[PDB]
Amino acid sequence: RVLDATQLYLGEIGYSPLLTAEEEVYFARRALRGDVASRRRMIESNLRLVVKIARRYGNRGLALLDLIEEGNLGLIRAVEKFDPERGFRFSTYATWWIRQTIERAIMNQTRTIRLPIHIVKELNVYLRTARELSHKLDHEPSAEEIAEQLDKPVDDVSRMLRLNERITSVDTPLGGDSEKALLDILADEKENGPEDTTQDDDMKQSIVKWLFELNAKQREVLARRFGLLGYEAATLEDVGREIGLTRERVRQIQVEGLRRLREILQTQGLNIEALFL
Amino acid sequence: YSYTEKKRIRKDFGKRPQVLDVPYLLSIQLDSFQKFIEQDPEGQYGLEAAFRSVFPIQSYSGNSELQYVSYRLGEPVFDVQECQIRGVTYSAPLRVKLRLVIYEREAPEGTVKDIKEQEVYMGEIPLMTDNGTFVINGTERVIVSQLHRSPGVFFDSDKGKTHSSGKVLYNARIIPYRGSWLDFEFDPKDNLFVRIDRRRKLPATIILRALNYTTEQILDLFFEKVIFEIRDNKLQMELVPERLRGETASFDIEANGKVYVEKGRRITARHIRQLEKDDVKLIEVPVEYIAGKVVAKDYIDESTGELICAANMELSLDLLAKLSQSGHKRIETLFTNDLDHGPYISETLRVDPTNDRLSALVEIYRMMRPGEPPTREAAESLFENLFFSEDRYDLSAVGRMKFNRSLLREEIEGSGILSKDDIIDVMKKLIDIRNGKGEVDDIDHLGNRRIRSVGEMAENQFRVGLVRVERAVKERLSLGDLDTLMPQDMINAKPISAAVKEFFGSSQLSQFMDQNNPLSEITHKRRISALGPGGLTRERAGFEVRDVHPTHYGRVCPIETPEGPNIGLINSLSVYAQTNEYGFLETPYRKVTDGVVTDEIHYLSAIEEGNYVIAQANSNLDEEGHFVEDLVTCRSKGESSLFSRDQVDYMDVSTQQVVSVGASLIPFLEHDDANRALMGANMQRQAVPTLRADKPLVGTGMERAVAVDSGVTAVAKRGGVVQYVDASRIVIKVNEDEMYPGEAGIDIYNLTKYTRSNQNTCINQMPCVSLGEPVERGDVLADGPSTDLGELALGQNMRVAFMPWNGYNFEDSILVSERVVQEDRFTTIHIQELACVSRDTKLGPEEITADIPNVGEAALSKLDESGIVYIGAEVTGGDILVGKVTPKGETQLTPEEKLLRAIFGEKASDVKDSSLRVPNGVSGTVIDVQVFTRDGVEKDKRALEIEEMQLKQAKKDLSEELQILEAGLFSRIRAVLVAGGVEAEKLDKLPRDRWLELGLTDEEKQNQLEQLAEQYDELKHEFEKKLEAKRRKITQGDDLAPGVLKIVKVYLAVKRRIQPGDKMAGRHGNKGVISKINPIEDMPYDENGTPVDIVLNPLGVPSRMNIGQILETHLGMAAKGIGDKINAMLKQQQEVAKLREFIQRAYDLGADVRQKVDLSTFSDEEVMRLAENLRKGMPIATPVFDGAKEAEIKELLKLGDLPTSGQIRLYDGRTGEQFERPVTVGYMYMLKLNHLVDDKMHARSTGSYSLVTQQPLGGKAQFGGQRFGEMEVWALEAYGAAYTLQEMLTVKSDDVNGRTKMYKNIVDGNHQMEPGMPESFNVLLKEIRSLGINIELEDE
Amino acid sequence: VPLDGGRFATSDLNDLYRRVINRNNRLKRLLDLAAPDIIVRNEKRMLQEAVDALLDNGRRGRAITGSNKRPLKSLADMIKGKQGRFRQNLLGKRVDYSGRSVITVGPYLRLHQCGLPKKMALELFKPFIYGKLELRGLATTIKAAKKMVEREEAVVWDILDEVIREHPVLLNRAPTLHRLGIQAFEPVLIEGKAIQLHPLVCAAYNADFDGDQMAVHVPLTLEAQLEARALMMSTNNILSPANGEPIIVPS
Amino acid sequence: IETPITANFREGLNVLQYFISTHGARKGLADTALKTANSGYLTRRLVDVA
DNA sequence: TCCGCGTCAGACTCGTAGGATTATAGCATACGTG
DNA sequence: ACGTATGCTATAATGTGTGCAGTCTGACGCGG
Ligand SMILES: Nc1ccn([C@@H]2O[C@H](COP(=O)(O)OP(=O)(O)OP(=O)(O)O)[C@@H](O)[C@H]2O)c(=O)n1
Ligand SMILES: [Mg+2]
Ligand SMILES: [Mg+2]
Repeated sequence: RVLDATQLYLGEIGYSPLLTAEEEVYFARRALRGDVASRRRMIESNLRLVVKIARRYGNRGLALLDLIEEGNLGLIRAVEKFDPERGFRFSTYATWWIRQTIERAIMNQTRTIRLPIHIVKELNVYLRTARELSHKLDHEPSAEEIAEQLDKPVDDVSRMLRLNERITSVDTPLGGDSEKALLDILADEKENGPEDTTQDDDMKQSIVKWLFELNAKQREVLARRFGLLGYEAATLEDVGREIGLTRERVRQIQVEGLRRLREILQTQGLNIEALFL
Repeated sequence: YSYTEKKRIRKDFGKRPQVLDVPYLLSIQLDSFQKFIEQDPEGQYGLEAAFRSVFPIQSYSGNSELQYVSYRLGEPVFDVQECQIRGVTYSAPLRVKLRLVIYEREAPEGTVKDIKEQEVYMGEIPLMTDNGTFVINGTERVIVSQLHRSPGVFFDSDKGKTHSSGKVLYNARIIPYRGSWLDFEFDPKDNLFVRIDRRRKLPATIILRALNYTTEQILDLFFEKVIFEIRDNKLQMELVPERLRGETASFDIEANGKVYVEKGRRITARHIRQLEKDDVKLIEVPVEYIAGKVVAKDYIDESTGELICAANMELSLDLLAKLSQSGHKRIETLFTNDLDHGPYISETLRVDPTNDRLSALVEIYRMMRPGEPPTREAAESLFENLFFSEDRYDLSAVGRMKFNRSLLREEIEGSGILSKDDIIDVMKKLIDIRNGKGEVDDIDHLGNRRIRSVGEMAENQFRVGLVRVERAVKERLSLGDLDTLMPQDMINAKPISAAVKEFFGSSQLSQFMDQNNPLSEITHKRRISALGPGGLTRERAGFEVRDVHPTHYGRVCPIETPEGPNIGLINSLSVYAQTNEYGFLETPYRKVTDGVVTDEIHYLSAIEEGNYVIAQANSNLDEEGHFVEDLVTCRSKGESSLFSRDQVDYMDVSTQQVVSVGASLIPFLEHDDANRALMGANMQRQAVPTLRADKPLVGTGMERAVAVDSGVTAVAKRGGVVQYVDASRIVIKVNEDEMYPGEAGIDIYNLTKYTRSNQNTCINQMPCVSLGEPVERGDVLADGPSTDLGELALGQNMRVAFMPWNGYNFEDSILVSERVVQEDRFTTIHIQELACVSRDTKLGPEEITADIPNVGEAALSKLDESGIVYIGAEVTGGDILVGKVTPKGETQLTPEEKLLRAIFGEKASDVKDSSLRVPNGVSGTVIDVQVFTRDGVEKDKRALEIEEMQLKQAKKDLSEELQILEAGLFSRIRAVLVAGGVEAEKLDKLPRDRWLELGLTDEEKQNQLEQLAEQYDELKHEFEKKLEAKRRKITQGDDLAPGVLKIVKVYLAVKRRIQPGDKMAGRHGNKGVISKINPIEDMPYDENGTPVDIVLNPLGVPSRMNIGQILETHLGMAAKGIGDKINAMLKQQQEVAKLREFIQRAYDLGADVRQKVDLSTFSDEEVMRLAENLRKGMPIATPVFDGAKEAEIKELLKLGDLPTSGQIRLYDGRTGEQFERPVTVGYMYMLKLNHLVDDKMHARSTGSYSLVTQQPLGGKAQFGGQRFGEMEVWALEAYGAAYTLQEMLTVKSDDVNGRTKMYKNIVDGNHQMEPGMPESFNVLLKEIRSLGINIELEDE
Repeated sequence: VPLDGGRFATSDLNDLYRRVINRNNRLKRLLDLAAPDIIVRNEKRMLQEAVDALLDNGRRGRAITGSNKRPLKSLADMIKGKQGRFRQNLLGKRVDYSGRSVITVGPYLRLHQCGLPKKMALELFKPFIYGKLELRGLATTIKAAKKMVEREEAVVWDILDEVIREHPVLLNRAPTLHRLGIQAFEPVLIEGKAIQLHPLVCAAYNADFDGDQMAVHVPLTLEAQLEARALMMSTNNILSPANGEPIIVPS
Repeated sequence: IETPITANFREGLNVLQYFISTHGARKGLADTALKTANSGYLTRRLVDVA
């Protein structure tokens, strides 16, 4: 029989009212006053018109089935707000809706990184300006060549062209040979190998030994300021909250702790060795 | 002979004079693309075809239409020089003229209403170079010619679909160039079926009904007629004597007066002539004979008017009696035969559930569009659209040609659409083959495998651009306003541009040119593939395709194909092979006229090769006459045997036509196994050119042909004297005869100097000519990277000795002297290109300054203020080439870093570091740096210093152009002026700017002075706009990717030396790794003292069966022996006459040497320049199969005062005592393969980690550990080693806890197992849960 | 995740997910409108097409093709067959303390020995240098030891040389047919980018010195050092397990 | 092939003798690449059960 | 239960190489947070 | 006020199709 979701729906619309001028008015007049049956009919009837409008709006974002669904939603809003008393036809009024609802739904579900209409609307005019230029320049227009024709900012054009960049899939094969994808190459930003993990662990264990090698009143002031031992990273002035309660003596004692510690790094074998780092 | 040839002549051991000279090896690629751009006026080809095919396009209403007028190519925006550097396509503007014509609706056809006309751009097409390459995004790339099934008709049979029946089911299939497929196929019950697009199976009479054919007509077309007359009472029947042939007499066969055959007896050929000579026409028969016979046409009762019996119905006794009394005593029936004329359409109609034409178009429509209710038009439109519309269907020229000659037709050229005739004719020959006559075609025959080069493929992809525009034209025309809308508003230039760049990039045939060797370039351009789109697949590929087919002879090389899964599909073209005008291949053949082997040559197609008998090139000509021997070994019908003289029709032209270019360079191929020959030709393509191009002592002759045709060298367009020689360029003065009278006549050749290759190697062009040397037209002026005096120089020859050496040549392992390494002869060049990118991040823009945080003055020493390393600066891994800095965000300065940046200080600018530094390991010399900037943000100071040079160098270079062009232009006027008003010095008093002021008498030469005067001005005005183009393109800012602001590209110059791990080989597939570079003290040496260069293993020979290397060695030694004698006489400073006698005695030695070079013709000066190049060794040519034999080689060895054997008395270097017995020593031309160990070795302790699997990455490219696969795993399972495995599953791979924890434990010394459980499994749990499956880890 | 080139990249799952959510939310919208059933039917058929395409794309009908005319990789696909998690990202792994290089002959070596390049073993035994360095007191910390190694100073070679002695390394050749496809040796540092292998065990690997490469692996744990010396050592592996016959035989 | 190769590597093959040698050479090397997967797949099959 | 033909499952293991898309109007009040 | 989002336009128009079609041996699973 038929097992294609496409042809099944396309069959059921092929057995649905085809309304005349005065028929549309009769149903629409009752549809606004809520006849229930009437709203269902005008819709059922004009599903055929949605498909012919989605036959030119394809291969742009979603599939043909996806356009018909969102195109049907435009016909419904057209039925919610049609004027039967006006002598003008319905097929004319509904086309404005079905073309709009499709374009709009493509502008959202086409790009992975969601782009609102504002940035998109503008981008189109920049691209449609590129057409005119391209045909007469015979050269794909630059960010400048587009900015000179619109007399608009350079960064704007560039900023709008930076949002038009497409995205390749991580699982995409590499070079007419599905040997390795991009995931089998792309590194993990977050975790650096044990070498970098043990660097900080060993460097920060060496500091724990250097703070116990200093004075009791020199590590109690230096540590709690930087937030090394304490809970919050305070400043010269804020160390006064604890017991110091000083501004001059905190600054003399901070630097006194660091000067004795600079000699501890010159003797252990760092100083200028660990200065490049 | 020529001058460049006089410098060094190659001794040719050929004995089969070349009647056909080797062609330009790059014929296909250049001629193909030439067709594509070629604007043919009528005979549409390439673009002209694409437009006339699609256009004219008309609206969906049909009131408005767009019509193609004419197109053109503008000169390239950026030329090759520029394109290669910037990094954008070398393409030309496409300007096509369109015409928008609109009709009147109520009026008939008001064609003259608004004939709008304008010119429109759409897409820029990559042009082809003179080398047959396409410059795509600054890469010379090559498009490989495709090999696919030729359109038309084809008969096949699955030798046992159902081995249940084991019945050979025959099938036919119409393959178009564009359109739907049309197949016919039998079944176990011999019912003919038709499957359009190999969709549903439909009875084969349903398609005939669709072509309006009644049951009667169908039968009348296939089956013959058997006439039955019912005279009075006796039933009678027409007999063609040749019918009851090979059958049995089921009844008593008796005539006007005689019983011929008895019941149950076989009717033999005697009985058939017995009846045929008696002229028997009518025979009385029984009524039981018709029971079974099928009635042909319909038979209505004359009386009632009803069908007594419909057409195609098996008769019976009662039906026949019903027909006899109806009033029909003339019945027609089918001539059914289970052996010859088979009843198939008959039994098929009984299955066929259709009725008339209109109902036949229904099931055809219900097959392809199932579910849509059918109408009269929808069913008719579909079927008419399939194989019967000028739009959907197109067999093409080749399609109709093969289709016709497959049906043994009348026409070569006909219609693109299938006619009714065509279909039934195809069903007819399918049924012919089923009967017995007719043979099936096979796909492996090259008569069915057509070649499709680039130009035809560029045409195809250009059509899809036009097809995708067709959509936008029609829809915009109908609903859009007629007047306002202009034709370019409806055209889009992107769909064409995108569809063509799709081909010039993503396609499998468009791949990066393999240019690490002249042989690689020329053999990769002569590559032909069956893969990619519209071809085959490793997954789909069988064996019989791959297998060498006797059609390959002369057309395709038997020994040229990768040994990789793409083995039999990829193949190089043969030497003298060429494409048929239609598509198939064709090979040269010497015609034999009345026994006389005429020099007239005919390129026989793959089809006509089978027809004539073809003698081999082994056969002996009688010096203008015929075959010396009466019997000649020849070949035909794809088989080989001896034939007489008159029977021979054609002969192989040369002895090298069977093989390709790759194989034509292998000497003594004849003494080499095809398996090792293949590998040898495959590795010869991988031969990285050396520092100093060394000529091959043991060549074939094809050497020069390759080097020259490769387009890597610079050959003279016009002969004359080299006015100026230079490392960068060459200036040659043209002779009077060749020089044009209009222009000056001084050619300019700016030689390509050291720059990068696609494989990251050296490309140089050194002048092979001396200052002020007389050069002939078409002579090599500058040599390439792997060429020497025009001849190909891939690797280097050296004294080799075959013997074991303390296992340092174990399994083909190589033992090379340090003396080879001292001469730096196998030392190679590797120009590596690195880049530095300034991007625009979310935080802010990056720049390029010397200001880099956390750095030593030592790093910024080689940089300038701008932040780019100086030209000529040596660099090493860790040193920074180009200083870059990016913005630093919200960066969490960790407490331990805030304190460390507060102690030592240097509060690094809120600007991150990412300077381009030499990669860890690499070290060489910066030879140049190029800066690309967006047209905007202000530049670096070094970028201005480089602009200074480009400009002032271009101003000088153009000054030099107009200067030397002036001198050559007045040089003419000076000679013209003397003719007439003869005055020497008095004319040369005042300067040369007042020479156009002087004239001559009313004469042709007065018109000449006016030409040169106004052409001097033409160059004077041209010089300014030539300066404008240079100046602007230097000031011009280069378009970059979005986000990028500017880039700095660095060129290094790494010079890697040979070392253990380097892979080298001969050209006989003899591979090997260098194991040890032996000391000069330890190398074996002859009695005389000179040591050996390489020591090869003799056991890499018998098993290999590639004895060609040993002959290469023997001849190389003999050749060198002769050079050693000439070297000695030139050192001794002897005489011209003494060298002349010896060298004449050398060139003339072979049995019938092809070249007979007299030295009495050579002048004294020409002899000494020759001997000086012969001293390294007399270069010898051993044609592929017409090479030298032992008689010739051993005779040459006696001239060199070398041993007849080739084995020398060797002494061990380590010791000094002799080896127990002699060893073969000689000069073998070996190669340095691209597989160098510095580009291989890798190591890893801990590094990057994968993104989700959380195991390490892959490759030394990304610094990844070696993969331990399941096979590697089972190995440790077998051993029992459990931790060694668990260690390689967890801490070394995923286990995030384990890897870092174990690291800390190792530095502690405690190598302790600390497992957890790899991440990649934790992923697999959630991945199965995401599939809606409860997978939890159930505990103890 | 974003590329270095300002581009982004997404897995095909995200794309397949957006097909499911869009259609599911559109169904919520149409059930709000009380739309005719003919439309609701299409929406439900679509929703199922999307769900079925998310679980296993290429199965029920045509697999939903995406950008590069190729089919979207679904969920089931990452658990399916060779290219799945099992065979590719679990039973087989790329491994640390691993290096590979062109092999060449080692006719001077004994059976229990193999040439190992210095610069190779250098990087391979990186945490063992940092460890022996803190013991001698030459490095105070590990980033100090890191720089000592980087500068390739003379006295660091002698420490590297110390740890490697009495330390086995695994040498693998592809393909790994039988257990002998890996054998352990005592590394001998050699200046050169080539590995030097023992001629007699060449038979087990089927290693021809014509451009072969062999992967190196360092056994980290003491148990792995014992396992490598006890089970996987070349001397302890003579006869084939297939046939009680010596595979270690000259040629 | 009904007609084998008469010559050896010392005396040298003619043009066809080599053309003939190809047919056997390509098919022998085709079964080195393609037929290997069945044998290696057997190893895989055997292992899992054992 | 048996035969025919539809779908569905495999096809050895490690190393290297490089790139690019089309288009969704146009303008005026409605919804969310400093 | 700024960005996002929702809204409406009135000639008539009312059922899609597009695109690769020498794999192959072996094994079941629904009807017929
Ligand atoms: N496609 C390939 C090529 C090679 N190998 C491996 O490489 C080895 C050696 O291949 P090769 O050197 O070509 O074969 P040999 O038997 O050494 O023969 P030759 O004398 O031609 O070197 C094979 O046994 C095999 O382990 C492989 O597995 N798959
Ligand atoms: Mg090998
Ligand atoms: Mg080998």
